[PDB]
Amino acid sequence: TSPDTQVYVDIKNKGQPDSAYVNTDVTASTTQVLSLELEDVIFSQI
Amino acid sequence: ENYGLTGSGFNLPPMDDLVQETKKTFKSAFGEDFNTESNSVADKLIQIFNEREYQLWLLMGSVYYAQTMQGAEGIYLDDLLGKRGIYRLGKTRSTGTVDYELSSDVQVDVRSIEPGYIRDVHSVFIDGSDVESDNEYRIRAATSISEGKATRPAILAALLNKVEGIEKVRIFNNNTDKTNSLGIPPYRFMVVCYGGGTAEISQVLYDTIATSNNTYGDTFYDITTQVERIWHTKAAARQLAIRVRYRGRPLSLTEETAIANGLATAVNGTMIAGTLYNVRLVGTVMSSTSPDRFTQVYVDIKNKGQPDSAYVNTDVTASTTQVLSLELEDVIFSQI
Amino acid sequence: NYGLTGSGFNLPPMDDLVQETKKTFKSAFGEDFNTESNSVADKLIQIFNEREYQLWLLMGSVYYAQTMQGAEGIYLDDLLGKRGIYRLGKTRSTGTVVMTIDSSVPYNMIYSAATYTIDTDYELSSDVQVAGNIVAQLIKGTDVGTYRLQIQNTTDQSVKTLSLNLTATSGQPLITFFGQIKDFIVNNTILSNQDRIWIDSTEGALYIGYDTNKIMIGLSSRVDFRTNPMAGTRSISMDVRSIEPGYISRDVHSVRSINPTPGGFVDIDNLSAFIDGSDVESDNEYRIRAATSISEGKATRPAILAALLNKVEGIEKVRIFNNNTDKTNSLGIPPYRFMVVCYGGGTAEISQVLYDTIATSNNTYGDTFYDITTDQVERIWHTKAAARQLAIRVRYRGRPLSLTEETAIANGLATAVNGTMIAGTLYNVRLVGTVMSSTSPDTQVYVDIKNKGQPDSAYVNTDVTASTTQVLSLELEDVIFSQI
Amino acid sequence: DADKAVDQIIEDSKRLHIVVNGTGTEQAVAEDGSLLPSVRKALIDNLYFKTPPLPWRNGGSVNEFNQLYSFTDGNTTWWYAPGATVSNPVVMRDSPINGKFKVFLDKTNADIYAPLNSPNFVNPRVPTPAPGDNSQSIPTTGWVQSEMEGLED
Amino acid sequence: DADKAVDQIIEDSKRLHIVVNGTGTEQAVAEDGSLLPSVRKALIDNLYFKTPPLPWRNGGSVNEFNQLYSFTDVSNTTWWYAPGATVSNPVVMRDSPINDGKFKVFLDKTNDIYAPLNSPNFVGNPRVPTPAPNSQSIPTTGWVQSEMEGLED
Amino acid sequence: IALLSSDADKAVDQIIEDSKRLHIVVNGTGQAVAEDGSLLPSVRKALIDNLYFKTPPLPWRNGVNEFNQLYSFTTWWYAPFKVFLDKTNIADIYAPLNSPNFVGNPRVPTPAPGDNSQSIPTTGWVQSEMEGLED
Amino acid sequence: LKDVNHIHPLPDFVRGGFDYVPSDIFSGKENFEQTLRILLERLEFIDQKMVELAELRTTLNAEDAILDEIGRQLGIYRNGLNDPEYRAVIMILTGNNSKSGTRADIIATLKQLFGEDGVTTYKGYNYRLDINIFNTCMEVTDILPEIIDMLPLVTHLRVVENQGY
Repeated sequence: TSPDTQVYVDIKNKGQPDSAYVNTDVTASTTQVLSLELEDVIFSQI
Repeated sequence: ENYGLTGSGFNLPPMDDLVQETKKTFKSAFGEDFNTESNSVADKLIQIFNEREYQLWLLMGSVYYAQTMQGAEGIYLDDLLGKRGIYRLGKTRSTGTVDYELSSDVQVDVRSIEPGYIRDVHSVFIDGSDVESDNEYRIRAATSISEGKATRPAILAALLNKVEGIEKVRIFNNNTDKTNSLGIPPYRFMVVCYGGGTAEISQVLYDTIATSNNTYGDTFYDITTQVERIWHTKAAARQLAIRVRYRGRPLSLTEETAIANGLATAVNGTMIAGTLYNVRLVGTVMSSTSPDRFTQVYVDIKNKGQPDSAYVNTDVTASTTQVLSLELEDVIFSQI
Repeated sequence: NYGLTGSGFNLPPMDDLVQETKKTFKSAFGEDFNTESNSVADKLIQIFNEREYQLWLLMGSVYYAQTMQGAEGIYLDDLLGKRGIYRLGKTRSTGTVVMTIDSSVPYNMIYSAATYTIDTDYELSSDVQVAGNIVAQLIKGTDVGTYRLQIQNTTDQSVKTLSLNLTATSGQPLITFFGQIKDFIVNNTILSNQDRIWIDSTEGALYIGYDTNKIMIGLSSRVDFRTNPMAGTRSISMDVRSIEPGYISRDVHSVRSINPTPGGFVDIDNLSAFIDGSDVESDNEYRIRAATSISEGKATRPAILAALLNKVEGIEKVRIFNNNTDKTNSLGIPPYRFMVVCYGGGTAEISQVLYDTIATSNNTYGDTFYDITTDQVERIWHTKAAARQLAIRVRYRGRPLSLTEETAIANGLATAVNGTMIAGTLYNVRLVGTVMSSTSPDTQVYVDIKNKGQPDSAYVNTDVTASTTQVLSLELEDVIFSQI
Repeated sequence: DADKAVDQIIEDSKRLHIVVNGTGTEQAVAEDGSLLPSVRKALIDNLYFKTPPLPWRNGGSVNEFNQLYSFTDGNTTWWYAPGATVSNPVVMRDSPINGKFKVFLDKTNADIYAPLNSPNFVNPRVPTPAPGDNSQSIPTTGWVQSEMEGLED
Repeated sequence: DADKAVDQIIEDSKRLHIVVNGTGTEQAVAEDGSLLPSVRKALIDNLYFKTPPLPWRNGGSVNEFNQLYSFTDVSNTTWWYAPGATVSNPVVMRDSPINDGKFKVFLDKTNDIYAPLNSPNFVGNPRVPTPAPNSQSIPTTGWVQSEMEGLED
Repeated sequence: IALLSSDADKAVDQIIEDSKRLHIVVNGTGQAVAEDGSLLPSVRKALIDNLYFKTPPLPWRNGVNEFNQLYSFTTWWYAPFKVFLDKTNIADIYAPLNSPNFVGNPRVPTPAPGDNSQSIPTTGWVQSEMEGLED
Repeated sequence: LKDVNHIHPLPDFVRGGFDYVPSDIFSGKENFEQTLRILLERLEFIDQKMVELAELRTTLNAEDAILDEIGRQLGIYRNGLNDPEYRAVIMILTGNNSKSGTRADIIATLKQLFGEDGVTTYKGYNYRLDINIFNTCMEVTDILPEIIDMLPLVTHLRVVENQGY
C-alpha cells in the first residue's frame, strides 16, 4: 500500500463464532497445511 | 490483447508463444496437412522472423521500465527527475572563516581554490561534496518548487530554497474570529522554523506574504522599503533514545547498522510537533532488511539521560516548539 | 548497440539490420544460401526489413516524449502541466481610439455600442457617452458674448463654474480670456497638464492637449469640460476590440475609417499600438513563457507597488498604509482595510490594475470608488492626494543675477516636486545645496518657504512636512529673488 | 433510466451479430425464452444447396456450409456439414458415417431411423419412470437399481 | 439540452429492442411513420410458407415465388412452385406442371421427430410389449417387478 | 454522467454492418461476406444454385448418365437406384422419439454391469443383476 | 495544415511494402501474398500498441493502475480517493505551483471542476469569502482539503453546494 496509524490482525478457523478471533500465532497440524480465500477477508475502521 | 500496457501493468509475451499463434494462423491459410515440425524448412523460416520481432517487445518493456521511478538508474535517473525541472549538483567548494582564497575584499570571507573535495581542522570549513549521488539525489527530489505567493505551499517552498541553513519548517493557521486552542490571535497565523538566521527569513517572508502583515510569533525584526516587522519562532529542543527487542537469528553487526541508520531517517523526517507511531517503527525494521528474520519485535523510546525504567512503547508526540531527533550511541539491540 | 544504452536512445540505419538478418539466414541454411538480388528470400527479407525501421523510429520518438526536450503537441502540455502552465487560446485585440467631433454635437448624446464598426474587423468595446471623455480641444478664430465654463474637480467631485465676457474677438482681450481659461483649467486636474496647453498669439488660437508642433497628444487623462457656447472642435477617446478572436495588429497611426459615419464626424486615428490578438499558442512561445515566469509576481506589497508604476499612463507617485488590529487607529481607517494613495493615475484604468490584490484582502478604502465586472461585479476604493503649493523666496549676497540666468535655479528647485506622500520633508539644507549646484561655482544664501497666499510674515526656515493625503507642489512663477 | 436503455442496445447488438453470422449448426437466444435461428440455418433449414455434387475424398477438407458431397462405397449418398466454414473447415475422413456430416434426405434415406417394429439400436436413453410403476413403460438402468435398493434392506 | 438527445435515444432503443425481439412478427413504427419489420418477419422469405398448398388449377396465376401449390396426377401428389413468380409478372396457371418448367416440385424436410437407430435420446413415455419372463429384449417396468416380485419371498 | 456511451459505439457500428448484410442478403441479386470470410448468397441467388430436377419423367428400362433426370416405372426414380415418389407415409412405420409405442421384439446393446444412469437395461442384464443380490 | 504530434498509427501500413513488389511478378499468385501478408500483419498489432504505450501514459487518460505511478513521482498519494477525482486532485495540486490566490485566479481553478456556470464566489469585508457550487459532478468532501490550500494565509471561507441555481 502507499505509505500511511494503527493496525491489528485477527485470525480464526472458518465457521467459528466471532469470539474465536485471537492474536497468538497458529501452527499447522501433522498433515495439515494453511489455506486462505480472497472472499474470506474483512475490514473494520476504528 | 493481453500484451502491452494494460493499466494493471505491462505484459511481455515469451519467445515460445509468439511462434504458436504465428504457426496457427499460418496453418489456417493452408490447412492442417502442412509440415511445420522441427527442422522443417518452413519452421526454420518462421523462427528467424519471430526472433527479430521478439526484440521489439523486449525493447518496449525496457523503455517502460527505464522510465519508472523504481527502475531509474544512472543517466536515466537524471532524465526522469529532470522532467521535474531539477538537476543533480556538481563539484562543490568549501567555505571557511578568517589551497584557499578570500571570498571577497575585507577591511577594518574564505573560499576554497580547488574545485571540489578537500587543511580542514580547528586551529591549524565544509568538506567533501564532489558528486551528488543518486540516493541523496532521490532525497533532494522530495522537495517542491513553485513561483506562487501568499499561499501555504508557496511560503514553505520559498523558505527551503532561499533561507540559508534552514532544515525544517511548519505553519499553523488560525483563520477564525476567536483565539484558537494554541492562543493565536484571531485572523493571524504563526510560522515556526528550525535553524536558519533571523534577519534573513524576515526578508524572505516579506517578499512572499500578502500585503497584510498577519504574522505572529515570539520574536520580531523590523524591515523597511515605510517600516513593519515580522514574527517567527524556533523550536529545536529534543533528542530521543531507542531500544529494540527481537527473537530469532542474531543480526551480526552489519545488519544492526542497516537497521539503525534506517530508523534514524524515519524518526528524523517527522514534522514539527508531529507524532511517532510504534507500528510505523516496526514496519521500517521489517523493510530495512529481508523478511523472515524475526518472529517478534518491540521498540522502546525514551529521552536521553532518563533511567532505563522510563522505556515506553506507546506512541510519542512533541510540543509546538519541539523537534524530534535521533543519533548514534543509541538503538540498543537485544535478544529476548 | 543502437537500442537502449547508458547515454539515451539511438537509431539504427537500414543496412545494419539487413546485414544482421542476412547473417541469421546464412547461419540457418549454411554459407551456401543466396541472399542477394535474385533470391526470392532476398525479396521477402528486404521488404520485411524496411517496416521495422519505421517501428524503431517511432519507438525512438516515443522515448523523448517524456523529457524536457523533444516533447511536442499534446505531450508537451503534460510535461509543463506539472508546473502549472497552460497554453493560451484564441485572443481578441484590444486598444483605444480617438475621434474629433463637430462643434454642434450635443454633450449628452450617447453612441450605441452595437451600431458601429471601426473598420472591417473592429467594433466599440462598450457604450460611450461624449460627456466625461474629452481628451483634447482646439479653439480658434470664430467664437462677442457671455460664456460659461464647467469642470469636474479631479480630486473632489464638486462641479466648478466660471463666468466671462468676450467683449472683443481678437487682440489682448482675447489673449487675456485664453489665459484666464488656462488658469481655470490648470487649478484642477494635474500640473503636468499646463505643460501641454498654450496660446499661439500669432494666430489667436488655443490648443488643448497638443505639442509645440501642433500634434494632438492628449491631456493627462479623460475629463469633463463644457462651454455653454459650444465653440471649437472637441476630441474624445473610445475603447475598441476586435470582432472575432484571432491574429490582427494595428500600428500607432493606422485606424482611418468608420463604416457608418455619424453626423458631425471629422476624423479618427490611433494614439499607440494595439495589443495585437493572437492565434492558438505555439510551442516556442509556450516554452519562452514557461522560462520567464520568475518575474511574474503578484499579491504582495512589493509586487503591487511595482505593478502600478508600470501599468498606468501616469501614476507619478504611490504609497500604501496598513491597519489590521481590531480598531480604526489614529488615521481614519476601518479595522481591516488597506489604504492606497496615488497621483495622476485616473480612476477606471488604475482600478483595473488593483485586481492583483490578494484574494480576500478587503482593501477597498478611500474617497473615490469604481465598479469592475469579474459574472459578478465588485467595487474598489482609493484616494488621490491633494496637492499643496509652496511659495519660496531666495536671498543672497553677491553679484546680481541676470535675467534668464535664474531659469537654472528655478528649474533646479524641481526637486521640491519629488517629495513623497506624507513622508515628505524639504530638508532646506538640500535646497541650499541644489541652488548652489545648478550654477557656475560662486557668498551667502538663504531659502524661505511658505504656503501660497500667506503674508510675507509666514516665511520661515524650518522644514515642512506633508499631511496625510497632501503632496508638495511648486510652480516656476512662484519663485522670487532678493539681493543683500 | 438511461443505463438500462444502453444495456438493451448492447444486448440487442450482440444478439443481432450472432444471428447474422451464426454457424450453420447454431441458433441464437432471444430475450424471451424463444431461440432465434441463424441465416446459415434458415437457408439450409428449409432447403438449399449447390447443385453439382462433388466426389468424396479421404484427403479433402470442407469449408462451405451448403454443398453436397457424394460419398460412395455403388451405394451413393449425398452429405453436408452445416458447421463448415473457411474459418472452421472440416476434414473429409475415410467415411462420413463416423460427425458434423449429415446425409441428404430421400424417401429411402428413413433407412437409418428405428422402425416401429422390433428395431435394433446401437447408447439409447429414456426418461426415468417414477418408482413403483407397474406399467409397460420402459425402465432405466438407474431405475432398476433404485428399486433393487429397497430389496436389499 | 442533452436531455433532448437522451429522450430520442430512449425510445430509439425501445424501437430497436422490439425489432430484434419482435416475436414472430412485429411492426416497429419509425418517426417518419414508415414501418420496420422484425427480424423474424424478414426471415419469412427463407421460411417457404408451407401452409396447405393452394390446389392446382388451370387458369389463374401464381403471384408468390415461394408459395406452394398442390397437384394430383391421373394415378400421386406433388407440391409445385414457380421461383420466377413475381408481382407484375405472375406465372399463368396451366393444366399440369410436368411440362411447365416454370414450376418445380418440392419435398419435405422433417424426417427431427423420429429416433435415429443410433443412440436415440427418447422423451415422454415410451412403451414396449412386456417381454417373456428375456435376454436381449427391452424389459418393462412391470416386467422387472414381476420378475423380482417372486424373489423377495 | 451518461458517458458510458464510450462503449456503445462499438456495438452501434457493428449493428450497422449487420443491418447492411441483412439488407444485401434479403434484397440482393442473382452476395454477402460474414466476419468469418464465408459467403452468404442472397435469396434471389440461392433460388438458382439449388437442386432442380427435370420435371418430365422417363420410362424405366433398368439400363443411367444423370443424377437429375427422373424415371417412371410401374413411381418415380433417379440415380444418385433410389425411388423418389412412392405412395406410402413415413410417420406410420418410423417411431417418433417422443412417446413411442414399439411392437414385436425391440433390442438394445446390453449396458456395462453396475451402470446407474438413464441408459436402457436389457432383460438379460437385469436378470443377471438379480442373481448378485440373491447371493 | 498539419498536426505537430507525429505519434500516430501509420496510415495504410499494410498496402505499403506490398508496393515494393518489383513488377507485379508475384501479384495474383495467391501463394506468396498470403505468406507475406501473414508476416506483415503481425507488425500491424505491434505498430498499433506503440501509440498506447505513449498515449495512455499521459495524465489525462492514465488509468488508475498506472496513474498511481504518476502521482507517486509528485508525492500525491491515492489515500482513499477514487479514480475520477484522484485525477482532479493531481491537477489541482500541480496547478497550485504558479498561483497567487487572486479573485480572478481563484475563479480560474474552480472553473475546471464545475463547468462554466457551476460556480460563483461572494466576497466579504473582513476577510470573508464564499464559494457556491451548482453543477458538481464529484463528491466534494474529499476534494475540500485542497480547496483550502490555494487561498491566502488569512482567508475565512464558507462552502455551500447545491444542484442548479
